[PDB]
Amino acid sequence: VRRCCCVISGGVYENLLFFPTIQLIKDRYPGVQVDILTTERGKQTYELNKNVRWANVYDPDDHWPEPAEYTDMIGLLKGRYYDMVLSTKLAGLGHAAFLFMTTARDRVSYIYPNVNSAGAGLMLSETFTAENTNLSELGYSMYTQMEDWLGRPFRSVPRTPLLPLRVSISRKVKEVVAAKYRNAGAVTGKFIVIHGIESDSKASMQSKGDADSLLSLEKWAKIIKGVRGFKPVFVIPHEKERENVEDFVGDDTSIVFITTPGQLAALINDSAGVIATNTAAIQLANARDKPCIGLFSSEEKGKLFVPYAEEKSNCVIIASKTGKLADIDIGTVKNAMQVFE
Amino acid sequence: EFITPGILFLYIAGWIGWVGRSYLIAISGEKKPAMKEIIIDVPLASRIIFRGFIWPVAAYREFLNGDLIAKDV
Amino acid sequence: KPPPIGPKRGSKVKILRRESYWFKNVGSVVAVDQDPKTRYPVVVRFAKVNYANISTNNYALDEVEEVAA
Amino acid sequence: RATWLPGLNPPPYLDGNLAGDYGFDPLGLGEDPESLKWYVQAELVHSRFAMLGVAGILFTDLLRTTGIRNLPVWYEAGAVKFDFASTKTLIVVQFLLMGFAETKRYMDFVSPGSQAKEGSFFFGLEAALEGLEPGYPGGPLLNPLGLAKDVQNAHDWKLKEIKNGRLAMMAMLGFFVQASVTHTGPIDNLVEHLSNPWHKTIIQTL
Amino acid sequence: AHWMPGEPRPAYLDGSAPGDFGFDPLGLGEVPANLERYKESELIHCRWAMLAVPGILVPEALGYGNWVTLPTILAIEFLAIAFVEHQRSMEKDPEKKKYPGGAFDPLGYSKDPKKLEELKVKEIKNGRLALLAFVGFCVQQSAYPGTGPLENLATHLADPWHNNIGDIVIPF
Amino acid sequence: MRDLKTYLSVAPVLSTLWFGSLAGLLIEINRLFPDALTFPFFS
Ligand code: CLA
Ligand SMILES: CC1=C(/C=C/C(C)=C/C=C/C(C)=C\C=C\C=C(C)\C=C\C=C(C)\C=C\C2=C(C)CCCC2(C)C)C(C)(C)CCC1
Repeated sequence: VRRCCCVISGGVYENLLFFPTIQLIKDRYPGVQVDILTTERGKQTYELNKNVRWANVYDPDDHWPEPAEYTDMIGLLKGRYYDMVLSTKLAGLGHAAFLFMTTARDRVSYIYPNVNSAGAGLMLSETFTAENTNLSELGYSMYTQMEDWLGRPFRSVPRTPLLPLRVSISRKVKEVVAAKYRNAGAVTGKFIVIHGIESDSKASMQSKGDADSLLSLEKWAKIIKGVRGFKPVFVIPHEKERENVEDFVGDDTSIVFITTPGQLAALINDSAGVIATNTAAIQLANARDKPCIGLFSSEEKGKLFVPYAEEKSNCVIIASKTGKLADIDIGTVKNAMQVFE
Repeated sequence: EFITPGILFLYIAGWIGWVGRSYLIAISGEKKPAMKEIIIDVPLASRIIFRGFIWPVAAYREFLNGDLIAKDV
Repeated sequence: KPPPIGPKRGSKVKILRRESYWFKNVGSVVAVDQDPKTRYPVVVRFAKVNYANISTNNYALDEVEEVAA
Repeated sequence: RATWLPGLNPPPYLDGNLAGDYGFDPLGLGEDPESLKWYVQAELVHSRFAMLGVAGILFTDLLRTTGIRNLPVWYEAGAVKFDFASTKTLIVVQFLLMGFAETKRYMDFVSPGSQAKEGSFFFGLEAALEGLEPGYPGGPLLNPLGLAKDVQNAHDWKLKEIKNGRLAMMAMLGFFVQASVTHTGPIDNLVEHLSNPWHKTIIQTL
Repeated sequence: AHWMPGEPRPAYLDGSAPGDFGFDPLGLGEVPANLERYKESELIHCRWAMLAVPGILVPEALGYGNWVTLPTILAIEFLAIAFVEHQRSMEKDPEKKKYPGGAFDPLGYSKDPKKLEELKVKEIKNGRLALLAFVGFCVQQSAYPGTGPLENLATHLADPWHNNIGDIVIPF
Repeated sequence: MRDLKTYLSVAPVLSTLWFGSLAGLLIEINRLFPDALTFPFFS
């Protein structure tokens, strides 16, 4: 192939985890101008990719889009003259016809376990039935079918990981986030980012399959009282959380307002510690070798979203003993003291 | 002459039988059920007295589910 | 054995005796004579009386069978 | 929740997670659970047929009374002799086709995986009959648009369905009795009510 | 491999038998001996009906006999057929009672077992179809007294949406 | 009184109440709809 789309869905987190798949694609065929037809807040991840070409905004899960917009995007994908679709939108006919109207050589999608996925095999060269119908709930990997078929042993090795989630920031986002925490009282090497705050905001970057993923504030007040201050910067998803956090944990506690995942990875890259819950920030911390802890609401969910905690040897995983995101708040402080210094 | 009033009969007759049967089953889980056959529990029956309106379907399901006819044990 | 030999006190039991009034009817074991020489130890208490206005009778261990409920 | 008359608790054998529950079962028909499942599928099919019926009656009578098309009265509509086909053939054709439909629906209700697995040939379409749910078959044949791809988390759509369908069934009983003691169409009875409402009701029929 | 996909197949017929689709809703073939006798009688009824139907439509296409004395033709019939039927009754091997082979199987169709099974499936399918066709002949001659089967097919092909079964099945 | 209603619910008192109500029903039907041998509605 030379031109390849991606009709990925979900938001920040699902499109973030697709970066080893894109690196797999460019590792498979030498020069590919990969495109992305994602939802909003999916484009914002694609500063961190150094591989791709357009990265539009479409919201593929709309299911009754604007017919002007729908016809325009069908014709746009026709005018870009692709060779491979790689949907992972998890839909069948109706959307298989959408991938079929693109003049594509290799129509690839995901397919429901249910019925809304019949008649799709007619219009797809790969079927790739998935699980749970809530595809982010499958965990970190989510694409082992698509990873194992893209690059089957036909001439050489698959090479299905290449040190998965190598995100990369540029100098411009580094300078603007440097100004954003330099407005706070942080030093460019010695601070700790969080990105876990109980909120009602779509900049939380969580998942589609996780519900109770974001930790509270008075629980967080206990966590931030139990921990020594290594300048913990606080990453709010919206400005209405600023005064709320300053009411709970204090006025001296620095708050950095970040809603962009590229800005969030730039804030990771200057940090020295990460106390993220199950958001994009765990994977961004595992990118560029930052020591994370990775809070979760379940040990099993933590294994599904981090299967590589034994590999990086810094992301010492902590979850809740029950479900419902209520952990011990003690031993996590202990190994936060252990690994961050 | 016969068939429409025959259905009209059988509908009422099965009403009688079905409310009586559901009443006897209702009092069956009592300490001394016989006193409820003497002293008719009018609230219970009155809550059941209209439950025989739907006897041709409830009885059919109790026959399919196995609740119409008792088992020997 | 000194431990109980028959059903438990309260175990609803069925009668396999063909000559009893409560044949193929359930009961309620109220006692079991643990003496290992009596022939009909199982003292049952039924809900409805017999023709002699009696609700209780002794039964054997082989003339009795507990239900799955 | 609001269960069909305040002052009464809903029965404990039905509550919440069902299409428009509201706890109305005073006569203990959904007491047995499999009976309730059968009755749910019965209700859905009844309500959908009744909705098609109310549409096919109200639309035809809007065309008739106003005078757009010379269609017959719903009451006297069955004895229309069609040129290309006869009613004696149409009853048999309906029997065949709706048997292939309803027996398939049934064999899915008793065995959801059926009609799509093995030797279930319907012109090679053994995939659109996946079912996905009791009473909500889905698939490219049955929901081409797929407004509710999901069906467990589609409580608004199923609630709209069942409420509109209960109301359509009640309106069909209206069509049955209202036009057996008045011998006119529904729209005729409506405009009879909307001229003098306090002088043309059921009890104004002497 | 099922007459109505979805119905639970009974335990006594599951696909192994040559013509098994699990159609025993009345439970006639519960016991094995009656089942074996039934499949024997089924094959025999099938073969007689498949002998019959080409002896109906072929006289009707050319001869138009409508498929409509006693004390000699009856005697010769009984003599010729009772001998064969009792000689058939004198076999005890059941798979040889259904499928004798030997002096009944020339041309070597029974030489390969997989094609033998497939051809047994073919026999039983065509035979059930022919039994249905003969019952159709009989009831179409009962409803329409003086018409032929191919005559009725012409009646259907003339105006199929007006000359069909419905005229007899409902009073109107 | 609870015991008076317990007695009114007894089998003979409730039986005569039920059959008096029923008999009044059938009586008033055979006065309003007398001399009936055939059900003429949808006949
Ligand atoms: C068992 C044998 C027998 C039979 C079959 C009859 C039959 C009859 N007798 Mg004779 N009779 C008998 C024994 C018998 N009698 C004996 C033993 C005596 C001496 C005690 C008499 C003395 C006698 C007299 C003196 C008279 C009769 C009369 C009658 C007629 C009564 C019609 C009537 O008013 O009902 C109408 C129906 C009812 C009263 C029942 C109404 C039920 C209610 C309304 C519930 C139904 C509605 C419900 C809600 C369901 C609707 C459907 C929907 C909601 C689901 C009928 C022909 C009378 C007559 O007219 O003779 C011809 C008459 O004058 N009989
Ligand atoms: C049509 C008709 C006729 C005839 C008929 C017949 C012949 C019938 C038969 C029938 C039969 C042969 C039947 C059988 C049955 C059996 C059984 C076995 C049953 C059972 C049942 C039950 C068990 C029920 C119960 C109940 C109910 C539901 C009601 C109430 C309650 C109770 C619980 C009692 C004539 C011509 C004369 C006249 C006209 C009409």
